[PDB]
Amino acid sequence: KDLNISLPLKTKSIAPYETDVPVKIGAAESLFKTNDQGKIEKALVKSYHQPNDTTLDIELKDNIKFQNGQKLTAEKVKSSLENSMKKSDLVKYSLPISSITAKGQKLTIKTNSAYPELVSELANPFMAIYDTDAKSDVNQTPVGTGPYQIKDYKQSRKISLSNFKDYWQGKPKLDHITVTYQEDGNNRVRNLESQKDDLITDVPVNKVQDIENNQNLKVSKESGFRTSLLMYNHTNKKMTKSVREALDHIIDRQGIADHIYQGYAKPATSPFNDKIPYIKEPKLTKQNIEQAKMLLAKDGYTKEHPLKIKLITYDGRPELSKIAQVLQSDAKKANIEIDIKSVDDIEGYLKDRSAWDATMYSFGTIPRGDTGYFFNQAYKKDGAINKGDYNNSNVDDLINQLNHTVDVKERHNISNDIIKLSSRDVPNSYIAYNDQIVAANSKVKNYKVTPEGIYLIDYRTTIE
Ligand SMILES: C[C@@]1(C(=O)O)N[C@H](C(=O)O)CS1
Ligand SMILES: N[C@@H](Cc1c[nH]c[nH+]1)C(=O)O
Ligand code: NA
Ligand code: NI
Repeated sequence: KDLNISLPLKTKSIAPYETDVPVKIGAAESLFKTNDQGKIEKALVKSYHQPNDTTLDIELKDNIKFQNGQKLTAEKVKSSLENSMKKSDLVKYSLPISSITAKGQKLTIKTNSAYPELVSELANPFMAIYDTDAKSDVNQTPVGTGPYQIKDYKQSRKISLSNFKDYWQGKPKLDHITVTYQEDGNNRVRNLESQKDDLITDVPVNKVQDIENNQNLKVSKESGFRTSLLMYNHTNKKMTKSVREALDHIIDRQGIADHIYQGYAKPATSPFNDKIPYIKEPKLTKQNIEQAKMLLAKDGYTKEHPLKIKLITYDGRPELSKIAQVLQSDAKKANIEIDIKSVDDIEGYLKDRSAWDATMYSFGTIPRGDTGYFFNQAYKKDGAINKGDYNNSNVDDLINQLNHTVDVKERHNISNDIIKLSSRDVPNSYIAYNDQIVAANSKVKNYKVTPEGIYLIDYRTTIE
């Protein structure tokens, strides 16, 4: 039983602290997880307690081994977390840990002050546990506790995994897994249709009908918590508030949702899906080309002297470049000349902030039930996913207050305050809350398509 998977968004390093792919493909696990309904659960943890607000006491399960046969102990968890914190800003900024002590299966994690979201962020896949004493490169073949061990990695191309027979939860159902990267969603579907691959993610919405028609294949949709957007580069002085507001008004969100996503998305306002009951969304921006033209006039742009925008896009999320095309067309009516640059390695490209004005983008904005992760990583300076370097001290203050706020209703309140204040800045233009669409050979069973948009393979995934 060999499973062939095709994924977009090629990786360089596949250290767990560099990408969620090891968790996705069943190689690694974090201390906590979210379940099918998106709620935080103990995973590797047998018990935990929080005797005060600066102390987290954890007891690990006693029956868990890494794929090399080494026991999962508190010392191994300590060294893993500490290495990940040292090696990744994302991890570091999500885990304000002041000290860790360990003995046997118990560890104690301390902070300097109350950080209510610490436990939640220990379910983050970037915090997955690996063996720091493994005598192999963690960037190529990390050793985890998951059901499938990474055996070979051809960088940016292909990952080969094998059944870890002593996997703690159950004997995994597949013999091998082969993961190959393919950025073009139409190619991913062709690969599925030709049986080159068995399981693919991020199915282009215009191929959904074809896959539904095909009795050899099946489609799963899940509304979840991913948001597409137009992301602005705030380090470029020409990307003023008026320019951001103008572009916000050239977007037709209802049209994009109806016709580009073909109803597999809802028009977006804030970063966060409006399905979440406590979120107070800002008002929906409706396309207004005349308004955009007026906003650009404030900056001196005219038909004779238009604004020039370099807009980056990428194929991985198939609808993004379709949005870019209609943005380009409509923007011309508002005296903006957009040049679209499609790139193969989007994060590699955006690292050079001299090379772009704006980019199509996609965020997992609330993977573990709380808005804090997104605010800290996306809206704070040097936040790990803040590719356009948005920062506003007034927003910072509220985020900082949020981070120490224990009462949940008060967190919801401050969060809505952050949404309201930041929305005035147009940090990004959030376009759609769009479904994750996964497709597979009908023989492939028990993979995950759940709202957090991270998990896929577990020990029950199989071929029948
Ligand atoms: C910015 C981020 C995202 O899509 O939310 N990119 C990576 C991902 O898609 O997993 C890590 S988090
Ligand atoms: N954050 C973007 C780009 C990316 C590349 N790899 C992971 N993410 C997305 O999820 O589409
Ligand atoms: Na990224
Ligand atoms: Ni991403």
